[PDB]
Amino acid sequence: RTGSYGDVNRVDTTGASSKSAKPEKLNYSGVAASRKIAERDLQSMDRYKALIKKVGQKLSVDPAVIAGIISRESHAGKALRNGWGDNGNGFGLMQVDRRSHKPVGEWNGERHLMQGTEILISMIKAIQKKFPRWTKEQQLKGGISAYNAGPGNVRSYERMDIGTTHDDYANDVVARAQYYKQHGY
Repeated sequence: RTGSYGDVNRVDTTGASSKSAKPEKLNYSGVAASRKIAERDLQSMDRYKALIKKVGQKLSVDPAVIAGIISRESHAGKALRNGWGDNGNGFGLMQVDRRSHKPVGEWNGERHLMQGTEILISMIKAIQKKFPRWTKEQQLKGGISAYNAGPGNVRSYERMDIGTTHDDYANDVVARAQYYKQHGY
């Protein structure tokens, strides 16, 4: 499923920076690093695969992108403490910020995934409004970056991820997504 927000396969990526790769005990960075990390989360992700696809169907969002976010946010849950991460602010597989949203649902359930994905949509639409001369695919990458840092942070295409966690968030997520898209998402 491509979704209504652009084709993730058409988005360029430089993958995970050293800052993301090191914590995962990898001695290389880049797209292969993103792919490896995603692969490591594949079995756990696959626990949720039919829900992710329901959610992608309902919202016209690529389930691969949802997966890529989950991997990055929570390692498909493996990084959480009883549902929580981000210094106690983030909830669930997609790590919805409780400070600005009212988290709904079980940490690993459909309502949660719907919530996170609606929020993603809202970021993408923000970027579409902010940068109407970008392509849909450009806007998609920006949206994903904004999922981490807010649309305010996106002031460029090529350097959007400056100011995201590890200064690589959308690049990493896009690579993860492109991986999952090849693994049944």
